[PDB]
Amino acid sequence: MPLVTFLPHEKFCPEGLTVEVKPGTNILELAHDHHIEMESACGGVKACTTCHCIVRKGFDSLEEADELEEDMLDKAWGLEAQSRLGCQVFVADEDLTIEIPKYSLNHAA
Amino acid sequence: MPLVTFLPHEKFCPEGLTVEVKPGTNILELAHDHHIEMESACGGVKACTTCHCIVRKGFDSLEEADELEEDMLDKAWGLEAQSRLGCQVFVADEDLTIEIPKYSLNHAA
Ligand code: FES
Ligand code: FES
Ligand SMILES: [Cl-]
Ligand SMILES: [Cl-]
Ligand code: NA
Ligand code: NA
Repeated sequence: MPLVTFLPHEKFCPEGLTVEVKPGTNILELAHDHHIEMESACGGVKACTTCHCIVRKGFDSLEEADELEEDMLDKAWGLEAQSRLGCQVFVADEDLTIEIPKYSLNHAA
Repeated sequence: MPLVTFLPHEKFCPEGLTVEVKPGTNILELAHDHHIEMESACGGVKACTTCHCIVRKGFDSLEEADELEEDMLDKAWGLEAQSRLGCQVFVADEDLTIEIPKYSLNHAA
């Protein structure tokens, strides 16, 4: 059973979180299940950047981002080679380590 | 009568805004009066960074930031010499030009 690790984040998960999950688990859904309140402005349909995360371990196990996701990621703060939209990340067969970025696009409540 | 200029921002004010205002006008209040929906998470009491702005013209006309404001600004994305918390900016006797930052601390809705 793959482990997902959320790295510590001052706002969303100060102590971090490590959890065993089934293959096919959605990262955004998992975060919300554990009250890691990652924003999901567009409702998880690859139309914002608020669920931006960086998959620092296990990125290469994941299904490749589609064009819609890649186009949104081009707009994100702090884009990296392992950036993903959290709403589109589904755990496969390997452990993942997820960093939630410190910064994001400034937007209205 | 001083002019306040908000520089164009993709999310908050795509075309920018220039308005004549009375001395003593609060920048956050003014922005909201013109549906420039700058976030004000703490309710305008110098306890967050969501109203962060950069006063690119007229900064030196303003009352100096107090210690509470300076301590919050130390936490803001993209801190500059002319950074202020918008909720604490009151127009004095000179025109102001205000830039709303592109990025901010990533936080929950
Ligand atoms: S919640 Fe908008 S792209 Fe993920
Ligand atoms: S609204 Fe929180 S410091 Fe200005
Ligand atoms: Cl972003
Ligand atoms: Cl900020
Ligand atoms: Na904001
Ligand atoms: Na956010």
